[PDB]
Amino acid sequence: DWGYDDKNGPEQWSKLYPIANGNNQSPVDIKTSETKHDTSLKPISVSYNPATAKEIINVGHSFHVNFEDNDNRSVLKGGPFSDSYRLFQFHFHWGSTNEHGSEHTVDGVKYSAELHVAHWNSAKYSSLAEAASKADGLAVIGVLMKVGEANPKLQKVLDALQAIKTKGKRAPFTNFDPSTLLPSSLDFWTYPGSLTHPPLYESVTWIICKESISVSSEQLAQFRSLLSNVEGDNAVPMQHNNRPTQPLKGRTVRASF
Ligand SMILES: Cc1ccc(CNC(=O)Nc2cc(S(N)(=O)=O)ccc2O)cc1
Ligand SMILES: [Zn+2]
Repeated sequence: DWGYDDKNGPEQWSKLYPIANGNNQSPVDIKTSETKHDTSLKPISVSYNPATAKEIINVGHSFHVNFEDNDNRSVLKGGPFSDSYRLFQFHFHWGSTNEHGSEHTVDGVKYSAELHVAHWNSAKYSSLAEAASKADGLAVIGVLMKVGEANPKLQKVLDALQAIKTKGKRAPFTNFDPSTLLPSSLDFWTYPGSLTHPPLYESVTWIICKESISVSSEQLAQFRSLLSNVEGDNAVPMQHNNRPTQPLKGRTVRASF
């Protein structure tokens, strides 16, 4: 099936997922001279309950931190939305070296990693599964991670990785509020786009923070030292999991600032 290597990677995805060549694909390069300031954009409001943190899982190409999503204890509001969106997961993307690793780029500049905080439209839909294929179904906050000082807010996450080293391993991950990972300013860009890996549904309203957060070279190494193989097999480090930027195809990136 799909991955990030030469044979199964982003350039091959269109063979089973033709939507890969769609008109609302993500990530994109944000050109700041081509952005349109939108006065109707409200501030982003996040209110997450640390009791909704559930589990951390090695999914082979990445790792996920999942949240209980049965009620509105943890929600995203404001920005371009009238609907309340329910938190379900966060995860990261990174690259082979510090030079690249973000999915979104800003004026052609690649960052070292990217944090995704993902939510589903619980005002309109009854489940993640229902919401996932709907144009207004998902909302994902993207935060660009710039290599520099060690980020202490990443500590619980990084400390958890030793228990989920190989594909399929999972462990409880509780009492964590991922708004602690967000930058202090929530000034943002927004555009209509997609999941950045299969099944690549054009169901995401992207909220990309203007301000980066930090990550050290050694914290990035921790991500890359996760293994994509199952326990007992030859070790295959998770070297990278970022998709190349995709054509805007006439979409407008709006700015809240
Ligand atoms: C069958 C079924 C596929 C998908 C989804 C919704 N999606 C996710 O639960 N996660 C996800 C996030 C991204 S991303 N990197 O854009 O945040 C890319 C691909 C994904 O599958 C629900 C059900
Ligand atoms: Zn992602």
